[PDB]
Amino acid sequence: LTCVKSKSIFGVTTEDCPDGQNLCFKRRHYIVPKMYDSTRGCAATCPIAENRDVIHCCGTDKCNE
Repeated sequence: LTCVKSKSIFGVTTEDCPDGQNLCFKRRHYIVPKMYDSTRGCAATCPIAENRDVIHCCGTDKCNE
């Protein structure tokens, strides 16, 4: 599995996930309403949506882009 690790106006980083990490995630952490910072990566289990988080997990290559 490959997951996007960074995606910006400057470039994109893709990671081949290590053994045991067969999910990609994209986490949107909201600072104020309708404004948020996005983090992405591989994961073994879908990360917990903590305070102010919306988290999407998926299982195909670069599905979190």
